[PDB]
Amino acid sequence: MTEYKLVVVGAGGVGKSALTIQLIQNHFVDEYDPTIEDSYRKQVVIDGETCLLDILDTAGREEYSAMRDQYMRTGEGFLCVFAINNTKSFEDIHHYREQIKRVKDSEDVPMVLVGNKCDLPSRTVDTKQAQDLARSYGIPFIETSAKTRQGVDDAFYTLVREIRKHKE
Amino acid sequence: SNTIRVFLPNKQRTVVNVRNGMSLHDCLMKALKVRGLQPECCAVFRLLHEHKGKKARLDWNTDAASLIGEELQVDFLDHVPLTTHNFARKTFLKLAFCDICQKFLLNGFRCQTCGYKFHEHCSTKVPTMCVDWS
Ligand SMILES: Nc1nc2c(ncn2[C@@H]2O[C@H](COP(=O)(O)OP(=O)(O)NP(=O)(O)O)[C@@H](O)[C@H]2O)c(=O)[nH]1
Ligand SMILES: [Mg+2]
Ligand SMILES: [Zn+2]
Ligand SMILES: [Zn+2]
Ligand SMILES: [Zn+2]
Repeated sequence: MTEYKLVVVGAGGVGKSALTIQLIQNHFVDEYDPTIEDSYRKQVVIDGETCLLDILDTAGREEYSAMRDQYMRTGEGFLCVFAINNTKSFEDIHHYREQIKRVKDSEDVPMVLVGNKCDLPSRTVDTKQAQDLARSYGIPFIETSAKTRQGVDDAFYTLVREIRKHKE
Repeated sequence: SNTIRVFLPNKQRTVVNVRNGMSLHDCLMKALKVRGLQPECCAVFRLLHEHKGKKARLDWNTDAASLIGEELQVDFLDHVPLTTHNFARKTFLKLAFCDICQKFLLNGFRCQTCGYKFHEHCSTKVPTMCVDWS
């Protein structure tokens, strides 16, 4: 059974944990609980193959910018998350994307751009802007809501397919 | 800084902030439940980096601040009927229903231990831990 080491990165409060827990436990927490370090394992079927997802939820607080480099190295695929509500967190995806590429010494890095908090009505980031940023990186883009579970499966399923394709 | 790193069952881990007064149980209940682990099916250990033994058991209500800067491990109690699922391709000739979404299930997957039957697009909704009293 193939294991897949996934890492969820992004600004604090964009929904990395809400997304992951919606994946692992089918529940939705609407509370504030800034993460420091959280690792999850769960089995998932993808294109017929049962595989093992090992997900690391990272801290978006910049108070933890030092443990970042080490976990980015071991990780095989990355979910770069931003909230459609926060423009800063959208522009900061670049900061995270360059930080990952330094430790992986390549640009064929398995990555998926994720737009969370799609339920809310105050959408400051347009689909087209995000598709443009994804085409700019040559990676997929996927809109999600941890509240309603929209595209939560799709986001992780697509990261795994990126790993398999890059694995060749 | 006032944190504890806790290794968890099935090779998972967490770092928790220790608010003053909390027990290890109060610090760890969510991280265990959010992984589908019942805290009642678990013990918390202090890892001993200098011993014949790898770890010594602690009381769950032990005050957590008493262990800031140690490395803790949570393990399943002896022989608890929890395990990891064992999935298999299965095709259902007879009408079957998905245990997750109750729609018809034609071409899916089943655990070979507990029997959960599901659609691929429902697999993330299968509970993390396989329960077995067989
Ligand atoms: N309405 C709505 N709220 C969401 C959504 N996703 C996350 N939230 C809310 O956003 C807040 C923080 O989410 P959280 O998952 O903790 O984000 P994070 O990116 O893991 N934060 P941190 O980096 O500090 O650990 C919580 O109030 C949570 O309920 C979503 O899709 N919709
Ligand atoms: Mg978090
Ligand atoms: Zn910046
Ligand atoms: Zn099972
Ligand atoms: Zn189903």
